[PDB]
Amino acid sequence: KLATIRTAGEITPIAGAEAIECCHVDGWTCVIKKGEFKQGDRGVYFEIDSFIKEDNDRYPMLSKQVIDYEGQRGTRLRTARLRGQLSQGLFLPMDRFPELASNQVGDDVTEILGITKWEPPISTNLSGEILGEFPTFISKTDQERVQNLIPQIEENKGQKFEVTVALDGSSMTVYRKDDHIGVCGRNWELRETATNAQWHAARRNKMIEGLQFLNRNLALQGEIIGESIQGNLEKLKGQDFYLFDIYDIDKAQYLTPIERQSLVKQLNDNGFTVKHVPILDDLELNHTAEQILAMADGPSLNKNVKREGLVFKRLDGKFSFKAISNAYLEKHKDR
Ligand SMILES: Nc1ncnc2c1ncn2[C@@H]1O[C@H](COP(=O)(O)OP(=O)(O)OP(=O)(O)O)[C@@H](O)[C@H]1O
Ligand SMILES: [Mn+2]
Ligand SMILES: [Mn+2]
Ligand SMILES: [Mn+2]
Repeated sequence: KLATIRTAGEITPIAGAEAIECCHVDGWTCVIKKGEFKQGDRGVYFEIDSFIKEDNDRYPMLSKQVIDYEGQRGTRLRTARLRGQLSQGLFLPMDRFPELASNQVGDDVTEILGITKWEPPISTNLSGEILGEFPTFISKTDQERVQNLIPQIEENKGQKFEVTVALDGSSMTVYRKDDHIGVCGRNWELRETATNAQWHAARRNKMIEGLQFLNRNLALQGEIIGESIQGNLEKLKGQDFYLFDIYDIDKAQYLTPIERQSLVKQLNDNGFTVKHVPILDDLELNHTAEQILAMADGPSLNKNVKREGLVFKRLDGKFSFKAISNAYLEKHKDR
């Protein structure tokens, strides 16, 4: 949902820059031209990671940022700082889009506006030979951002969440379905070869044997991190897998934080040395999105580096979200 119709929230002036002002859009804050919106006005909000194909009539404000990306000319939206003011996304009034004049607030207009997703380059050894599609009987590893979850954050006041450090690597799934055990990246099941990093990590921590021991239809989902993976923020030597979720294939449901933690303990008790993403204290939710984003900055798995952020998974395993550190996004312009 890169481009959606949203509502201008609080509009606050930026001291010393009378030509612009700060617009809150859900949990995001975004610099607009002074007077472009009033609180309550609707517009199209384009999230960071939007890639907006070149168009100086509709998008002249992006003109000097046009780059070549996957053979297209256009602009990547990313976190910026303007006059000391944090700015994320692009927010344009509805009258700039006459073809949306009878759409509704909340509508996803990504496809109609031709917006595509920008992503960092995938790391060398994490692209292997493809064996097949990512299994349709396993959920992929996505997380919604807290900035997009204002009402849900409200409903969940008092609920308890497992808090884990978000690790900056590549998503990796190792699973068992009856007589088949497979290793996947984010979007594909991979063939075992000598150079495949994901298979190597699954063999080295004995997690294939661990799945054979547990004898259940489970998908172990985690982050492979380390050297030549997204710049190796943790300064690891070699590479390693860090579990964050277990999907129950037979029940088509994630395991709860407590079910997952005890299964990981049994694996390690039996010699299967599967590591887990860092687990912090459980959080009783009673927070605004702004407050959640403030906890996002802090120590990573390597305590001497600042983390990508935090993932919150409710104790029933049925509601999860991610809070990315904005200091992290400011420091790492390649993501
Ligand atoms: N502790 C954690 N819990 C859950 N996921 C984690 C954790 N640490 C790292 N991750 C990664 O976070 C990803 C979900 O976050 P997010 O939706 O931001 O994904 P993404 O790869 O950044 O995609 P995009 O950039 O397109 O939104 C997962 O796919 C997983 O690889
Ligand atoms: Mn991204
Ligand atoms: Mn995502
Ligand atoms: Mn990531």
